[PDB]
Amino acid sequence: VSHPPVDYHDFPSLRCELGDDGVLTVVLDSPGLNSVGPQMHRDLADIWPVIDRDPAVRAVLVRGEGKAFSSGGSFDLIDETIGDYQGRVRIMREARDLVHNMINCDTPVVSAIRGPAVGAGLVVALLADISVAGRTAKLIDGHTKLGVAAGDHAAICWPLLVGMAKAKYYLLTCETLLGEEAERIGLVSLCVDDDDVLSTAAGIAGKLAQGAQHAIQWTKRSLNHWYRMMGPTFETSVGLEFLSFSGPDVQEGLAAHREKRAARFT
Amino acid sequence: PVSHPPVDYHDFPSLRCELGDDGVLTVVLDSPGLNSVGPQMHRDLADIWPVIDRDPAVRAVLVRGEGKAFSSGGSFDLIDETIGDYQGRVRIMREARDLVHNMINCDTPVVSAIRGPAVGAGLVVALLADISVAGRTAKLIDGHTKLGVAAGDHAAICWPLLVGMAKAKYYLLTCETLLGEEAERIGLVSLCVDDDDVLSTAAGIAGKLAQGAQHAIQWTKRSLNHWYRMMGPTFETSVGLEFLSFSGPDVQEGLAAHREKRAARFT
Amino acid sequence: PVSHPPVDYHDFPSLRCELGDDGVLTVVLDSPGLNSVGPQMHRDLADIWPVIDRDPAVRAVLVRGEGKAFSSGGSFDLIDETIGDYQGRVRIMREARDLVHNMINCDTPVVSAIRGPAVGAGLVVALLADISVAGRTAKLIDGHTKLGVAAGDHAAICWPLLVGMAKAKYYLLTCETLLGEEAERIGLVSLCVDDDDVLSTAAGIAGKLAQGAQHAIQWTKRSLNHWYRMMGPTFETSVGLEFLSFSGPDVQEGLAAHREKRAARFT
Amino acid sequence: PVSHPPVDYHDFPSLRCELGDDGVLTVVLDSPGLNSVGPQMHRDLADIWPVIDRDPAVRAVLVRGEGKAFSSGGSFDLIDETIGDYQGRVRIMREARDLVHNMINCDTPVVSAIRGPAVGAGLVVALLADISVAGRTAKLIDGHTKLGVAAGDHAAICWPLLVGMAKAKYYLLTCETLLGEEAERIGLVSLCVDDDDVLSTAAGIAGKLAQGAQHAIQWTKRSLNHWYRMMGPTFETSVGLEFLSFSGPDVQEGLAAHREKRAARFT
Amino acid sequence: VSHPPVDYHDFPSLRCELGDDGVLTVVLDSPGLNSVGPQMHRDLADIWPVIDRDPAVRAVLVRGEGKAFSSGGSFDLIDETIGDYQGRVRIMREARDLVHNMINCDTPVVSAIRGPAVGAGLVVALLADISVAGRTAKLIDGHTKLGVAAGDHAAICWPLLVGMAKAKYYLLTCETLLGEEAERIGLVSLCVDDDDVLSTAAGIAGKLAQGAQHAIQWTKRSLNHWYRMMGPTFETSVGLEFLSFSGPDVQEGLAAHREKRAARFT
Amino acid sequence: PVSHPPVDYHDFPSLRCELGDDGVLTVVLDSPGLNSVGPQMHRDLADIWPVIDRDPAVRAVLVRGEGKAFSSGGSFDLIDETIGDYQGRVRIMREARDLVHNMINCDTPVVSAIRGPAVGAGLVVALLADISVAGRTAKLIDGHTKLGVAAGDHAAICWPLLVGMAKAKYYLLTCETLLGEEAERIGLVSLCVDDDDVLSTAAGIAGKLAQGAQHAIQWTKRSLNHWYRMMGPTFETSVGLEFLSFSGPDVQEGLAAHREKRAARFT
Repeated sequence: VSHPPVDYHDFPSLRCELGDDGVLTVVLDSPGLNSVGPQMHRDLADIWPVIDRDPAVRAVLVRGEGKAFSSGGSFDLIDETIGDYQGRVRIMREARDLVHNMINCDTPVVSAIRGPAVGAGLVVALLADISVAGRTAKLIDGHTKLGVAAGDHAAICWPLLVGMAKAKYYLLTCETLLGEEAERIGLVSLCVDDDDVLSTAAGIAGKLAQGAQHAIQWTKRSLNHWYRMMGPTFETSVGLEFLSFSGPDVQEGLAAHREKRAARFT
Repeated sequence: PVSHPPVDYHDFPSLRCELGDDGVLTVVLDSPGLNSVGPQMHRDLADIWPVIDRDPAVRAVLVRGEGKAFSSGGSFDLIDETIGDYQGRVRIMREARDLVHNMINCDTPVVSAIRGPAVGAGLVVALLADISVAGRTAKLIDGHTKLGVAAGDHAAICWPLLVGMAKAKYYLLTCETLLGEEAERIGLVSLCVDDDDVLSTAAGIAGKLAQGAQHAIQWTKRSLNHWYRMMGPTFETSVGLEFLSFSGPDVQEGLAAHREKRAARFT
Repeated sequence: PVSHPPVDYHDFPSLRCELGDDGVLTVVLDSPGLNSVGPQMHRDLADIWPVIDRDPAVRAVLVRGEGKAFSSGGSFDLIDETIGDYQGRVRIMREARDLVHNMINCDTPVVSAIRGPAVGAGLVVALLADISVAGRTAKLIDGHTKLGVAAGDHAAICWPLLVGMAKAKYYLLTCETLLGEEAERIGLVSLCVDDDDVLSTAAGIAGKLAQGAQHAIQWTKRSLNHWYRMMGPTFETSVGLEFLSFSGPDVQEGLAAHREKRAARFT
Repeated sequence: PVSHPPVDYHDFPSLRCELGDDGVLTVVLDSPGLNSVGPQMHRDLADIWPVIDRDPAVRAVLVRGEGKAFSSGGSFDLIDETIGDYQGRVRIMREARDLVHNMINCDTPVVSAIRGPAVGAGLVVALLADISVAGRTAKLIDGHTKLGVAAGDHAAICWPLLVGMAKAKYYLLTCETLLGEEAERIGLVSLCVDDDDVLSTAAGIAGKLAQGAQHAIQWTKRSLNHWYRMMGPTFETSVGLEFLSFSGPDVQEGLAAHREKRAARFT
Repeated sequence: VSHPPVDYHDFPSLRCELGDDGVLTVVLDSPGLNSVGPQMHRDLADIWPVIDRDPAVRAVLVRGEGKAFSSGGSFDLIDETIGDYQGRVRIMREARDLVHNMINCDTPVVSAIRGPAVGAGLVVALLADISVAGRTAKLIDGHTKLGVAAGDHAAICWPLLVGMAKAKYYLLTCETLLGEEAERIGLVSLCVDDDDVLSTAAGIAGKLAQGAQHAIQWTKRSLNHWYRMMGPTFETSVGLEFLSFSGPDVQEGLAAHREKRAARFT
Repeated sequence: PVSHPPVDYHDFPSLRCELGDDGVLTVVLDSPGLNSVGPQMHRDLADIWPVIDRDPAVRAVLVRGEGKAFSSGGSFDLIDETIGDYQGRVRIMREARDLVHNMINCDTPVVSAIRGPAVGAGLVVALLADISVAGRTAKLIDGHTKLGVAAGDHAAICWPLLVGMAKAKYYLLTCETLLGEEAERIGLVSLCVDDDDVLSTAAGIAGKLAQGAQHAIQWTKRSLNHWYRMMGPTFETSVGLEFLSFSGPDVQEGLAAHREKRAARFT
C-alpha cells in the first residue's frame, strides 16, 4: 500500500529532530517564554496525525526551548479571537483538534516540563502520555484569570488526574500549582529536580521507542478511551470559552496582562 | 426588559442567609444537636440552590455550620419518618435526589467551610461544593453502612472521582472516620488548614470568586460538572437502593444502636 | 418456596476454598511457580464468582496467595496455548473477559490480602477486590508491555479511576515495579501495612464486613461498581487488542527473554 | 408538616395557564404572528416547568398553541437581540439550555397538542413532551440551518433517538418540511390524528394520566428521561455552536431572507 | 479445562428440549396463560448463564405453551413483593438478573410471540435477539396500569427499539400494542400470520445454530453493549418499581386485577 | 497569516475525485468486481476524509459507485492478507478503524448515492454518510456472518441507532438481503427513490448543502455525530472481534463457499 511521504517542513514553528533510537524531539521555540503564536497554534494542533503515520517515529519527546515549556497563547492570538469571527472559528477549530489529535495519536508522547506551562502549552504538557515536571515548574491553566472559560483541555482530563476537588480549586481560582505538588495530587507522572527534567524525560522516551510497539500503543489507545468518552464535555467547554471571548471580562483580562496587573472584573 | 420574579430567602426558614457587600451569600446550618438536619432543613438544603442561581445579587456561596461543627446529618426524627411512612419516605427521597442534582446544576460558585463533623446529608453539602475547606481535626463520615442503609445520598456520584475507587470503596463500606488532614491528601477535599483558620480561609476564597470573571468561573464550573452529571443514573440507583433498605431490619438496629450509645449487632 | 441449587466449590479444583464461622470465604491461590495460573485456574478464577455470589453461607470473601506470593499470573503453558491454538485462545480470551466482569457483578464484598508479588491475571484479582491490603514491599506489576502484549486483563477498566491517568499510563506502559507503599499513596490499593501484618489486617476487615449490614454493604458496593461497568466496552477493547498481539512477533521475544532471565531486545 | 411555598403562575405573564377539575394544567401559547416566542415567552417557557413539578394541584400538563397553530418559534425581535447584544445573547442562551433541561427534569407528565406549524423554540416544547399529538397537516420544522445557525435548541438531544440518525440528519440538515402524518411514521411524534381531533385527543390522553398512578407514571417517565439526560453534554455542545454562529454572517442573510419573503443566498 | 456438567433439572418450571440442529426450545408452561409464579420468576432469571456455558446449545427458541406467550407475574408473586421485605429483595434481584443475564448471554435467542406477552414474559419476548410476533399478539408492559413503575426491562431497551415518542406513549398509558403495529414501530423483528409465528421463529433459530458461531455470537455481544451501557438507567427503574410496590396505588391496582376492573387510583 | 499545506487528491490513486463548480467533491469507487476494495483502496477510503475536511474548495462530498454497483466490499486479496499475515492484518485492521472514525470526525457534509449492491467496507461508506439516497432495488448486505466473521466494520456503531435493536440484530446476524425501499422504511437510509433517479437526487442534495450555511450545517452535523463517537469503544470492540475471527476456521469455509457460488456448511 502506497502512503504519502512525511517531512515536517509543513510545521514551520516547531523544530523536529529524529534520533537514532526513534525518539522525535518536538521543541516549542519562540519569543516570550515560547509563546504560542497564530502559526504555532495551528502547528501544535495538526502535527500529531503526521507523527502517528510516520514509520520512522516510535516515540515523541516534547519540550520548550530554554527554561520554560510554553507561556501560552500570544497577545496577537488573543487579539484575533476577540476581534474577528472567521479567525475565531479557525483558532477554535485548532484548539479542539489539538486535544482530539493528541488523544487519537497512538504514538507514545513524553513531555519535559521545566518552568512555566500555560494554556495551549499546558495542553501539550499534560495530554502527553508521561509528563516529567520540575520541582519549581509553574503549571497554570490561567483562563479564569484571563476572563474566559477553561476550554482548551482541562475539562476532558483534570478530574481524572487529580479528582474533582483539586480540579475545581485550581481551574476556578488559577492559584499556581508547582511541579512538586502537581505530582502529589496526580496531575503529572513524575517530579524530579529541575536540572533532571529533560534527561529524565529523554530516558523515558528512549525506552518507549525500544519497547514492544503494538503493546505500548494499543495499551495507550485503550486507556485513551477514558478521555475520548469525555469528548462532548470537552467540546462543551471549548464552545463556552470562545463564547466568553466576545464578553467584557476578557478585554479587561487582556488589558490586565498587557499592563502586568491583576484583572479587576465587573 | 425580560421580567423575572424577585428573590427573598424567607422560604427557607431553617437556613440563615447573609448577603455581604462582596456578593458572597453565607448559608449557615444552625440547629440543635451539632446542626442536625431535621425534616424542614432537609427540604431547604435541597431547594435553595435553584433560587440562589437565579439571584442577580449573589455571585458566590459560602456554606458552613454554626460553631465548631458543620452538620451531624439527619436527625433521629428524620430517620424515623423515612422508616415509618411511605409518603414521608418518598418526600425525603425526592429531597435527597434533588439536593445532589440542584447543587450540581447550580452554576454559581459554592465554597464550603468544614470545621468539625460532617455526616450524611451534611457531608453531601460539604463535598459537593466547588472548593471545600476542611479543618485538620474535622471528622468526615458518610456513615450509611454503619447506620444500616445503602450509601445513596451523594457518594456514588463523586467519591470515585475524588479519591479513586480503592479509597472510595474502603471508607464508604467500612465508615472508618476520615479526618480532614487525611481527606485532603487523598483528594476528597480541596484544602486542609488549621481548625481556627477554616472560616477565614473559605471566606477569602469565596470573596475572590465573587470578584472574578462571572461567566468564566461559572461556565468552567458547569463544564466540569458534566463529569458528575454523566454519573446521574448511577447516583439515582444508589438513592433507590438506600430507600429500599430503610424498609429492612438492619437499619432498625443501626438506629437503635445510635440512640443507645453502643455498637450495632446486625443479624 | 423457590428451589435453588446447592453450592459446593468442588467444581473449582485449582482453588482452595475455606468457609469460616465469621462468614468469610477464604479463597487461596496455591500452585507451583509463585502461585502461577495454569489453564485450569484461569477458568476457575473466572467462573467462581457467580457461585459465591449465590452462596447463602458466604457473607464476605478474602482472597490471598499461599506463601510469599499472591500470584505470578498466567503460566507459560497458558501463554503457549494462547499463542498456538485458536480454540484455546478464544477459550482463554473468554475467561479473561469473564474474570473482570464476574468480579464486578459479584455483590458479595471481596477483600484481597496482597503479600508478595502480584502479576497479570493475579493482579486482576488483587486490585478488583473491593478493599485491597498491600504489604509495603509487595511488588505490583501489570507486566504486559514488558512481555510484549497489550495490557488487556483489567487495567483498562480501573487504573485511571484508581491512580489518575498520568500515573496509570506511566506504570502500565513502562512496567516499572510499583511497591505496595507507593501503591497506597497514589490510590491503587486501599491500605498498606507491614508485610507480616497484611493477612491479619485483611482478615479483620473481611470479618467486620461479614458481620455488617449485608444489603447496605452489597448495594453500596454494587452502585460504586457501575463506574467500572460503564467502562466495559473500553475494557473489552483492550482484551481484543491483547489477544491480537499474542499472534505478533514481539511476545515471542519477550517470552524468550523471560525464560532466559534477561532483558528483551524488541525490533 | 414540611412547609413549602405556594404556587401561582402570575410569574409567567406570556403563558395562559388553566387548571381543570381533573388536575390537568393547560398551558396555552398565545401571541401575535402564529404564537411567536418573544423575549418574555422565551423565559417563561424555560422557567415554568420546575414550578409546575412542585405543584400539588397539578397532575398532568397539556401544552398547545391558540388557534390553528402551535408556535412559529422565536420572533424577529428575539433573533435581533441574540445577534446584537452579548448580554442579551447570553440570557437567551441560558433560557434555551434550561428549557430543554427543565422539561426533561420535570417528572409531571406533559402532553402536547400540535396543530399547525411547530418551529424552533416551539418545536422544542412540542417534541420534548412525553406524548405528542400531531395533526395530519401540521408542519414540523426545526428550521435552524435554513435560518443560518446551528440546530442547537433541542434536536441534538433527542432526534436520533426519535427517528434514527439517517432521518435525523436528513431533516435537520436540509430543513425540509416534515408534515405530521409523516412525522408519526418515522417516530418523531407519538400519534397522528385528523387536524380537527388534535385537541380532543390530547386532552383525553392528559386526563387519563392525571387520573392514573402518580408515582408509577412519574417514575417510569423519569427513568426513560435518563436516555436524554445522558446526552446532556452533547446537547449543550449544540447550544454553544448555535450561539457562536449567531455572530457569523450567514444568519444575517437568513434572517434578512425570512423578513423579505425570499430564499436565502448564502456566500 | 474441566467444566461442570449441564442439565436443566435445576430449572423445574421450564420445559427444555434440545434438538438435533442444536436449537434449545425453552417453553413457558403454567396455568393462567403461562403466568410467571415465584419459581418461574427465578428460573427465567437464572437459566441463561447455564445455556451460554452449554457446549451442545448453539441457539435458543423461547415460546409459550398454547395460544399465549406469558401473561406476566402471578398474583402470589405480586402478593409476596407487597408483603415481605426479604421476599421483595429476592424477587427484585431476579428481575434485575433476568435482564442482565439475557443481555450477557452470547448464545442467540429467538422468541415466538403468539398471543399475550406481559411483564416478566414480555421481558423474555423482547430481549431475545430476534422476535417473531403474530399479527394479533397483545404486547403489554402493564406496570402503570397495575400501579408501579415500569422497571423490569423497558427502561433499558424501548427507546432504542421504537424511539422515545412511542416508548413513552405505550409505557405511560399501557395502551395495547398489537403485533402488526409493534413491527412497524420497530419493537419486534418480524410479524407473520398468527399460525406462522412458531414455524417462522423455529426456522430462524435453526439457521442460527447451523451458522458461523463465533461470527454470530460476537456480533450479538458487540451490539449488546448498547443495552449494557444503559445498565444504571435500567437499575434506576428497577429500584423505582420496587419502591412503588410499598405504595397505595398497587394495592388498588392489584385489587383491580383480581376483580377484573379498571384501577381507580387516588 | 497561518500557512496550511495545499491539497490535491493525487495521494489517493484508487479513488477518482472530481471537484465541481457547486463545491461538491464527487468521490467515485471504480474497480473490477463491482467496485471491489483492494488493498490500496482500503487505505485511501480510510485516510481521504481528514484531507477533504481541510480542503477550502470543498463544501460537500458526494460518494457513488461507478456503474451498477456502489461497492462489493473487501476483495479476496484483501481478505487473504488479513488471514495470512500479522503485519498485514494489523494494517488492514487500523484502516477499518480509521475509516469509521475519520468519516465521523469529518465535519464536511457527505451524501451517498447508493445504486446497486453495497457490501461490507462499501456499505460502511454508504451508511455513514450524512444523507443516504438508496435505490428501491439496491441490495444492502453487511455480509459478515454469512462470510463467517464478526460484523466489525461499522454496524456496531450505528445500526441500533438507525433501525432499532430488533431490526438491527435480525439483519446483521442472518445477512438477509435488505433492499433500499425497506431500508428507508425502517430508517437505515435517509431516502429511497427509483434506481435511475438516485444519482440526480443525491447530486441535488449535495448541491443545496454546498450552497447553504457552512458553519450551521457542519456544526449541526458534528453535534449529531457525538452520538456515534460515544459508541466508539463499542465499535472498536467489534473491530477486534472481527479480526480475531479471521484467524478462525469458519471464515475459510465461508470464503470457499463464496468462491464456489454455493452455501457454506459451517461446523
